[PDB]
Amino acid sequence: DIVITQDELSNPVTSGESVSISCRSSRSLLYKDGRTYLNWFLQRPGQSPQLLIYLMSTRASGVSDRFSGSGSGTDFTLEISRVKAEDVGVYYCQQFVEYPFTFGSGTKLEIKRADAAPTVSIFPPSSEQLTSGGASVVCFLNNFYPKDINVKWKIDGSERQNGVLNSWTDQDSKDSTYSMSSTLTLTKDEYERHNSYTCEATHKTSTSPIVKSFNR
Amino acid sequence: EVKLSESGPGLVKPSQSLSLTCTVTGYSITTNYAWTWIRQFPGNKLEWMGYIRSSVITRYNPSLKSRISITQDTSKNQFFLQLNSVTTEDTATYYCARYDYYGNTGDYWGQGTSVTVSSAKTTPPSVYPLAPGTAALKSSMVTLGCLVKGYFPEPVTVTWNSGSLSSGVHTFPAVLQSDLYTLTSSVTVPSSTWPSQTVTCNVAHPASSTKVDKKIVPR
Ligand SMILES: COC(=O)[C@H]1[C@@H](OP(=O)(O)c2ccccc2)C[C@@H]2CC[C@H]1N2C
Repeated sequence: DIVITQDELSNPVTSGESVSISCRSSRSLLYKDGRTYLNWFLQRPGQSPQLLIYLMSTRASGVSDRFSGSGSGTDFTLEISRVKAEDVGVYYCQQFVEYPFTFGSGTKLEIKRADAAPTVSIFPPSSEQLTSGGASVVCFLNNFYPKDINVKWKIDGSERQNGVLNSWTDQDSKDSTYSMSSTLTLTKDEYERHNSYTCEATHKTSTSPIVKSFNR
Repeated sequence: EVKLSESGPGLVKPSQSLSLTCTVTGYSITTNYAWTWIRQFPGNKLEWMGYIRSSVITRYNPSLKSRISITQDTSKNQFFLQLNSVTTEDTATYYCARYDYYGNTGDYWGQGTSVTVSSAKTTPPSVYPLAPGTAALKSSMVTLGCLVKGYFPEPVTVTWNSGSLSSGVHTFPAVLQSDLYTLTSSVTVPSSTWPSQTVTCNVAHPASSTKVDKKIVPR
């Protein structure tokens, strides 16, 4: 089957600038009718794929004129003029000349916005979970940039590394920021054996970690 | 206009058969369009599975061999996907879409439905409220949340105030552990509106037919 390869972007791009995304096919997509059957799709965070371009250079209905496509028979390029926060996600090209109609590996687009420190919030276990014998302490590190970040848990002033699970969101389509949740899970008895619970966020935006805590 | 919607079991045991339905509204499927099924594996790789067109024309991905079948019911304006002898390799999000001769699908894609191939049993989540411990600088913003713990399979649908509040919401990707998923969702609102204005997280788990509404109250 036809194999379509795509290379990753080397860095996040600046809003307003022009960006080019490439796609390469192992076989020509030029059909006997002189048309080249290559589609470009954008899959925004948490959404279904949306067609941007078809027939290599034809814009789909309602697609912004900031998107244009060019290329030869095996090398294609999607050009995005004046890139916007809403353009983040993964771009995929697809061929429509031979079964199966394969998709490329996809290219992620990130926006490099101004540095932003995270808004940190910590939450004690709920009375409901406690009656269940469990105790989860949750910490949210919201709306920061860049994406690199480190969270440290402390219990009664002592560092903790066991029972912690983190999750990161993709880049926000509206404000180009990132968010993370850190959850420390312990048995009820363990939780009842300490008083101070602290979440410590270290970001590039500052020398000192942002600290949030509570006393049981 | 045209709208497509997928539906079917989100959990299928290995070796058994997967079945999905795409209900089309606003356009007849007896038309000359490729009513197709596409799937996206964990990792985001996309794959064309095949299509049914003009009622009697079907085309399938050769790699699926003879285990895939695509059929339709004109009276209900629905087309179906049947994938036999599934393995964990078939775990993915399945989408239906309308493709025309020139490869154009417009915005005619369904929202997709997740199917997980596993021997594990369906387990409903327990939903816990996340309310601040003490008080902070008011007159600004306050963050609340909900912890959705111990469910299987994915996904869970989390909304705040019935979905009437969607701005400033962060629902994090679930983490898997011991065949169970756990996820959290945060919501940030003007401190002047909480706890005066109620804030509730709604958590639905389709696979287990459960739904929990948890109001966040001060502690
Ligand atoms: C392998 O065949 C192709 O690539 C064909 C076609 O696929 P199809 O005949 O299966 C079809 C799809 C959707 C709607 C009508 C017809 C798509 C375009 C047009 C001709 C040819 N391809 C370049």
